[PDB]
Amino acid sequence: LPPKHTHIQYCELNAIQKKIYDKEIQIVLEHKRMIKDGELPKDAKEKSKLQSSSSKNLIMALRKASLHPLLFRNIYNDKIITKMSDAILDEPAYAENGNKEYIKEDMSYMTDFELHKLCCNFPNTLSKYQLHNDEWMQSGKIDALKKLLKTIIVDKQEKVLIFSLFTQVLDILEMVLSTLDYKFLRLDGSTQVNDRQLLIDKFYEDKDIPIFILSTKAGGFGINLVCANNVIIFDQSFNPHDDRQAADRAHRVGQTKEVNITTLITKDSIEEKIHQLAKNKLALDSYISDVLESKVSDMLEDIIYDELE
Repeated sequence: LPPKHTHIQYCELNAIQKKIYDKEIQIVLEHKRMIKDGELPKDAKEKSKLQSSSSKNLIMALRKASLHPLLFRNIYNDKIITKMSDAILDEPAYAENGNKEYIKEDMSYMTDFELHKLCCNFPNTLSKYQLHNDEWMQSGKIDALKKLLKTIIVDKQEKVLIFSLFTQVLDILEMVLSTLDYKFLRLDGSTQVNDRQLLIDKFYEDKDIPIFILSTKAGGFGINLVCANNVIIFDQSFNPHDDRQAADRAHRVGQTKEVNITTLITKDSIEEKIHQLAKNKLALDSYISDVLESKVSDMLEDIIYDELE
């Protein structure tokens, strides 16, 4: 088995991401001061936000902001969904009845990219609200990915596996790869077990498909992808065993080339803390057929808080 090599590629928060990240860090501050002194936000909207805020979902929001703005609702602002909600009723599944404060409440909890896909599934009423300015390209991790993919695919003429812990990220990447004119296949935990083979075979047979995008949990499916010798970890796991398992879809018996593995890490972000503190372990439910636990989330929130103030 030829050697594997792991690398870190640092990314920056673009302007849109910086704004989103800073908002979350502000909530972290307001939450952390409540947690230890009882101080509440004098602004009404900010105070009520804390009732549903925990270390778990704040750490989750910071992780998503390190990945992609379209994991959040900002383009489809309150004024925007109000018009889409009034608008969607004219669709047949909804013409008989859609309560308006019901569809709009549903929309208020969706992300910009989910709302984009909603407009792409009900065009006759919402197509005018679709994203059509390459907003899925606007992320520091996509900037980094586009550079790395050009090296692998154009300069090296090789294939690559891309892993993410977030199916929402995989959805966004599908539009990114289409914009970049790279053919791809996809296999995640929702893929029917029988349907896996057709996808894999296609990957092996078609030299013009450079990219396979997968959930990191597919690292555990015992699939063999040695026709690729590059692996991109779009977002790392807090358990390094998972990212090693993912990389070993390529780095395994039958592989004839050295395998190069690159983990994308946003600088000045929680991803740096996760890289430092990740701990290698085996699972207890291994005998059975990404939210971090409370203690871990508490520790990450504390570190972020201490390094600010």
